Amino acid sequence: QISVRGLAGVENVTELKKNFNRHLHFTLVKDRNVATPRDYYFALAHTVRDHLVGRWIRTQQHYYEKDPKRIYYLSLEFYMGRTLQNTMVNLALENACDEATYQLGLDMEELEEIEEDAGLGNGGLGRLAACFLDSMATLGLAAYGYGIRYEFGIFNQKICGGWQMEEADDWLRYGNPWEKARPEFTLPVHFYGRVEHTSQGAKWVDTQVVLAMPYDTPVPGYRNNVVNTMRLWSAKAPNDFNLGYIQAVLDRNLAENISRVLYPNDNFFEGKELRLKQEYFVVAATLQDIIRRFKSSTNFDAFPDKVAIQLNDTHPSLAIPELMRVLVDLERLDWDKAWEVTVKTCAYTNHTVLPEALERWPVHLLETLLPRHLQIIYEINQRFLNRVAAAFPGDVDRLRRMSLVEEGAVKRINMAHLCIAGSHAVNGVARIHSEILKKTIFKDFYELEPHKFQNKTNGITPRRWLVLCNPGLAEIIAERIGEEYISDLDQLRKLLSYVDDEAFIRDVAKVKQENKLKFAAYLEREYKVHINPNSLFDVQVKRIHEYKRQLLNCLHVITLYNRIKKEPNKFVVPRTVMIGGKAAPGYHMAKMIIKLITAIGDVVNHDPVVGDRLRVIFLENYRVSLAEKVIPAADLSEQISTAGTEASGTGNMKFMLNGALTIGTMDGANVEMAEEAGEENFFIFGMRVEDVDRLDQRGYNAQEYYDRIPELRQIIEQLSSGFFSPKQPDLFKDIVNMLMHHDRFKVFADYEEYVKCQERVSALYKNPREWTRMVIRNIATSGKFSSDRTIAQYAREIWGVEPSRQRLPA
Ligand SMILES: OC[C@H]1O[C@@H](n2cc(-c3ccc4ccccc4c3)nn2)[C@H](O)[C@@H](O)[C@@H]1O
Repeated sequence: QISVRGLAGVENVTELKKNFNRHLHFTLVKDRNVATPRDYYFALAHTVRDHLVGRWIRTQQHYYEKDPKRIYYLSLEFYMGRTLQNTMVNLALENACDEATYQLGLDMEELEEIEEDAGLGNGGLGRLAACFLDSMATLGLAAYGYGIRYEFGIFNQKICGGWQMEEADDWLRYGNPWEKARPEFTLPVHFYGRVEHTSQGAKWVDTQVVLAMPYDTPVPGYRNNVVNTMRLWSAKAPNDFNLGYIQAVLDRNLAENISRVLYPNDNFFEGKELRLKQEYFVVAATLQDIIRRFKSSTNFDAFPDKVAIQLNDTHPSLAIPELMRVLVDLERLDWDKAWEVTVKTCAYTNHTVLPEALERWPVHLLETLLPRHLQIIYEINQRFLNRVAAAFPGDVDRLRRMSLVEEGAVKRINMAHLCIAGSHAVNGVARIHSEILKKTIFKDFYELEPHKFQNKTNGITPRRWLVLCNPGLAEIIAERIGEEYISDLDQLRKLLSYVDDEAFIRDVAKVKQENKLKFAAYLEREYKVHINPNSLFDVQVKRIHEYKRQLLNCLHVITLYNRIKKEPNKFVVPRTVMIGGKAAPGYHMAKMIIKLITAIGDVVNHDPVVGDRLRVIFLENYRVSLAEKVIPAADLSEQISTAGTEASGTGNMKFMLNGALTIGTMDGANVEMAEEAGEENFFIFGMRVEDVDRLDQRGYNAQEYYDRIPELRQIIEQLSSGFFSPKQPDLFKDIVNMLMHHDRFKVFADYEEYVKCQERVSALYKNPREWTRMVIRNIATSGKFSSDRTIAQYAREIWGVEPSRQRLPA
């Protein structure tokens, strides 16, 4: 059908068809007479999977012979989404499979919709890990993703009476064709127990044992025949566990609960024992696997030359004292040498500056669960603080500020401090974020060891986030500049010479309209809701949080509604406002925000005077597969976090690559995006970081804004009096109270500029030609935000390895 989707050769199509029929018969034990769409999906998945295995075995063989430095990316989250189409794209199989299935009388796009998302993450941090795995394979690095195979991923979100309801994400119900269980490589993990001191050092004894069973999933590079591995650990009880009889067998569930469920919190720390167990489980099993592989190449001096461990936030921070434990207690290395190895091996990436998101574990928890690790942490702390004292003599407050141990009612360990101490590199995820780290929360550490601190601006994979989800746009780009940009996104700059090209302008606008029509149809077919495809698609999709300010968006929506009600027969640019994302189950305010959005929709969508000029839709169950649908359809991307709160954002980059314009604050990666495209081509508004600081020093008074802005006053009065909740007039009292008396994120402070900026958006949208020309300038300068660039920087500046675009033999 289209160029970028590969060749459909006679030989390939014939071979695909027969292997599809083989799997249906032998693997699924079905015939065409009883087969369902689901059976057809699985036959296709198995057929494509077969094409991976040869490459997978030969890639891993290649690494064994060449013995390169290995990269271990440790994360508690891998937000993978669907795998079928991604695999076809990276193997150049999409058109061939499309043809093969067509000839069998099947629609492949229908089959693709059957696959469950692998939802083993919450949002941005989990998705970054997934994009990173794709780029590492594409860049030919010997890289392994290590995590937990959760039985239940992020919950499925249902909306009932405007409220979020959670249901279990039973993603393994029908099986996972992409994983391979590896029970032969099962490893033991220890918990509890006590420490004994002997003449021959410390020993950790009387422990409870949980088995870690690995499951391997292939990670194909883009058309380079490289297939890397994501290894996810599953918890298993040992066979003598608790071994009246029946109860002892039933009690095995206690051990196996470790890998049962993903903690559903975005940017928020919950200090529960089960979570700590998950963190150690992944770390202990992973490190044994690493050391085993290293020994199969005595001398640990070469360890940092052959191993890099990247910590995705502090969640796997126990890798630091666990590596020390192994080197000191088991390999019998002296402390100083073990520490040198550890530091040179580990690197740490921070993803937030919000105080409530920082991991601070109660000492009493670590004392019971991991008694030896606590001892090691204390020793790390003592030695680190002796270094601080020597560098800054007499500075007693610096000592208490920098300590890994926090004093108070309950003593806690600051895991971020642990990570900085035990890593050779610490990075933030966008330039402004990395600067904030050096200037504020890690200032003391930057003063002691400035060389450790780096920036690595985030990126997204252009495979999933352009070629896969937006083939129409990928194709029109390929028509002009070729296909090489797919693995070299900087080449999109060549599109600047097409900004006054009348054919290209028409094609860019055509692709967007097609995307909007397709998405408008999706909403009717699957959710029975009517939208106008000619309206401006105004979208804010991401996890619900106060810092992300979905509430500011809400205020604008109501402002637009109130202005229409005031002057009904005045022309306004029609908008479809779409807001989606999940709230953490215990996050009350976020659940209230969802209810507000739906409540506004209930008033706005049924007002006859409004017509089809304004629609407010809550996008249910936002997840990777839904992102792939809505992002290509968007006209306006809402990136409106209070300056200084969104470390980077990655959703922003997805919208930029797919032809939406951005309205946003100068926060996270928005700053670099505007810098790349030109500020004239971005809708920037609101306080900068410096303005927020000035407001904090003076004291933020929300009443001031309420008093001086009549349009804002009206909205607050509407919310208070029960305009949006007639049956329950006080339903939104918590929201109003928060806004008026304890708003950490200064919603009112940016309201006027936001509304003004939104008017400028509507003005430009009235001129289709100039809207599209600005879009082209955005797409053309989005190259920096490829995760290929990001990973190349980690490789060269942190891991000390060279990326390669060279093919492995097929
Ligand atoms: O770096 C990738 C993205 O990471 C996002 N993020 C951060 C987190 C996060 C931070 C701290 C946590 C602490 C405990 C549990 C979960 C956590 C998640 N989840 N997502 C950040 O919010 C976003 O700015 C960034 O683009």
